[PDB]
Amino acid sequence: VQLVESGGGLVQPGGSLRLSCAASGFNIKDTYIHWVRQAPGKGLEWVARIYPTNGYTRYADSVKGRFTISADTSKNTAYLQMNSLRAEDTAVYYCSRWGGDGFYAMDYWGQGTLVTVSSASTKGPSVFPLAPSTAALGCLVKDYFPEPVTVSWNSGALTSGVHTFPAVLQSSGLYSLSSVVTVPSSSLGTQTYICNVNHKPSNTKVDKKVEP
Amino acid sequence: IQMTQSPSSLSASVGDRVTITCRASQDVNTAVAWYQQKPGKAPKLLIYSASFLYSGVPSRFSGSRSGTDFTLTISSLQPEDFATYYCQQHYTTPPTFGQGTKVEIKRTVAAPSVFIFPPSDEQLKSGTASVVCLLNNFYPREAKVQWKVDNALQSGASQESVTEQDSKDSTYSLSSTLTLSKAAYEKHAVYACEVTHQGLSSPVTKSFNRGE
Repeated sequence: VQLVESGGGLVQPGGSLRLSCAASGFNIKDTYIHWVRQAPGKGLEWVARIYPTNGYTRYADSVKGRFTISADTSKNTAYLQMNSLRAEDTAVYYCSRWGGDGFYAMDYWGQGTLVTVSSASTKGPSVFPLAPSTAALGCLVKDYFPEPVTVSWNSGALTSGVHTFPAVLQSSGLYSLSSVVTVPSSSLGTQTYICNVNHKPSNTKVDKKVEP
Repeated sequence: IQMTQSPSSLSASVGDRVTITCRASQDVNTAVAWYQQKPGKAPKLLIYSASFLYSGVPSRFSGSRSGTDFTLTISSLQPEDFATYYCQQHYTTPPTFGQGTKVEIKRTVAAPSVFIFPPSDEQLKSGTASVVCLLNNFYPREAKVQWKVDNALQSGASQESVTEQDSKDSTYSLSSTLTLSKAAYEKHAVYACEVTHQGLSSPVTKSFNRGE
């Protein structure tokens, strides 16, 4: 059993956006399909549900009128059409099902998709070295939008001792983070340390060598 | 129907017995589920219909009911149970969630390793200067990081970020980033971060002289 979502991303305030929830290993005709969302740093909020056999729907008050949940049994897929989007709608959106006609609650969930409602343009990060002089070194991943970015070290060959910090929103409205690692002092100047920064929303790829 | 979950967070050691409770604002029969959510992942079903262990969930998890009060029990807390736990009722539509319980692993006190990083020459070129202070692998989570510029305490030019608890050693890491203009950075000489933590007998200061 799988629930695989798609369709999120960055959308303008007042805009529209449509999420899909594709089911495999079971027939959505047999169950209820739910959408549940989680704003950054908050808890879980139920959004809507549908019984695909007859198309019956229920909605949370905060999305009543603006959102439409729907389903296509011949595609084994459910949808969330989001309209009049607000900053309050920024969240990770999950799809789920009532397993066992509810008795099993939400036993399977999609992987989630991030929806960001903002008028700000995309912007890739600048990557600056945190130079060393046991040593610590790292990369400052500054001024990007929107989330997320991923960081690796030496293309995944350096994993132990790495701390990639959660992004913080700066007063400018752009995100920033650092990723650091502790290495042997004796390794500096001969061992080579590169952070691999990836920002898919802006199609930005940066490999930054950090030297002492 | 509301679900009041307590406590909001708790700290317990590996092998401890953990109790999380949830009170329904009215009768919900046994239509109650418990979920686990780990950082970056979708929620995961643990208990359905108040007391039934979901397939694949370790037997240290159990649930029970007493009227409107529902209880999740972990008999022997493990390092991998670092998560937020959520109770949920589906007796009526809409289904509602409790506000969550952050569970962290208790461990012995560990002092942070402290490092300070000056702004890179590349970033100074663009006209901004970021100074980063790193606190590595400490416990507990609480720490006080103060910035001093020419021995003068700073206010409102720095932001903090903390990693999730480490899977192996159960420690935290923390970054503090002081952001200045290039012009303001070039007007001062000594940049220091001062760290107060339970694991330190007295505050630790790391500093550098600009340009040296």
